[PDB]
Amino acid sequence: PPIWKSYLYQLQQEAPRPKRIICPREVENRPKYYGREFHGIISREQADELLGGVEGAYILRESQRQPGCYTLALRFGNQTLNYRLFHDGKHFVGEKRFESIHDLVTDGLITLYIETKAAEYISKMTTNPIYEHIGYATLLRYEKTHNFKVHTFRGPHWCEYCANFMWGLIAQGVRCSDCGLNVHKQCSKHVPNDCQPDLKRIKKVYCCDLTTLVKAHNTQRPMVVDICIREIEARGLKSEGLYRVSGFTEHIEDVKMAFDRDGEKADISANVYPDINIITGALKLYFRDLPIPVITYDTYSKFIDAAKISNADERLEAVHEVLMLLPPAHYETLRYLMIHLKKVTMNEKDNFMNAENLGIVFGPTLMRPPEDSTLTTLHDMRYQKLIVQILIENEDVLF
Ligand SMILES: [Zn+2]
Ligand SMILES: [Zn+2]
Repeated sequence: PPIWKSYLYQLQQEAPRPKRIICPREVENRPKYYGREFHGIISREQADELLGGVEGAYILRESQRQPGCYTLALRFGNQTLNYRLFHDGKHFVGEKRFESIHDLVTDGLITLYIETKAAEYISKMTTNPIYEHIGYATLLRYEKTHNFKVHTFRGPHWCEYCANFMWGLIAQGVRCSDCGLNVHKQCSKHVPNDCQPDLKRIKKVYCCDLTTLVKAHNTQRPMVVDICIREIEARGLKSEGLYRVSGFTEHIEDVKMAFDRDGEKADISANVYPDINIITGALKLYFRDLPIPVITYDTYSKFIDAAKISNADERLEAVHEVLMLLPPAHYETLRYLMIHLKKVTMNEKDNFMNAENLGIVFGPTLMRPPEDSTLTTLHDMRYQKLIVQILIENEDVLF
């Protein structure tokens, strides 16, 4: 399993979206400022009709009794929910939310779908934590309080504590202002003081969503994946057992830790780290540390239902089909690491590594099962290695 659990993330994607601004016959009712989703004053019995079934549809209304009292009513399958609705210079239901409508319903619905399914899980996140050994709070080189602050993450982010997904559209969790940490609102309570405010000058590259890293650094492909390969190709392209042999684990850590600031885009060479299996390791590491797999989860399933054709003519075309359903960042990263990788195949006369060969060492890391249905999951691990091998083989045909 990966340090970064995917249950929540997995959920949010399943979560229902504001299935209806469900506007009125343009009645333009007078008492009302912001909205066209406002059906003025009406009865619960009449409102419900407007929504009806459509889990996710929402509407706004005023109290037939007490004036100036508006309330939001969105459907959540099981039934219909009325929430109230204020405006502190910006729309907002309960929670110290404060948004800009829809964002509300959206996030609200998310908070609903998740909390409903496995709220128990969301509670035990505190138990058996993981913050202890995650990074730089273990490596790198007394008491102090955390000046935590609510923060809206732009890009999937995970709690450096319960190492779980921070769901929500803008809710998110908190990011200490001094040490740069980022965790769940709750978890903030359970996270020990410690904190090293100069450990913020870091800016981790290893471990944040692929697409996000790329977009933020302006580069299509993770600058690590780039540099790494550069070297591996410069040096040991003909070293034996490339990517199969492991390097000093504790030396790979040193590399990663190097990409994370300390050099970031300006890391390091051939000497300093002579056993290239380190680098080959670090690179493997990088793919291992992604919160979302290069092959994604939403694709994992479909990528398997391809390595099952047996008729190599359709396999390839199948693979391509789904290879296309991949998010830009992922795709591009895969593409690249399926050359300055598959060029390794053009060398098994010196490194003993080939498609089928590498397809092993990578399958397991460039792919991951959604989980929570573990049974045939083991009867699939095979195909993973296949897929990879296949991609390395027919490299210049797919991209
Ligand atoms: Zn957490
Ligand atoms: Zn701090």
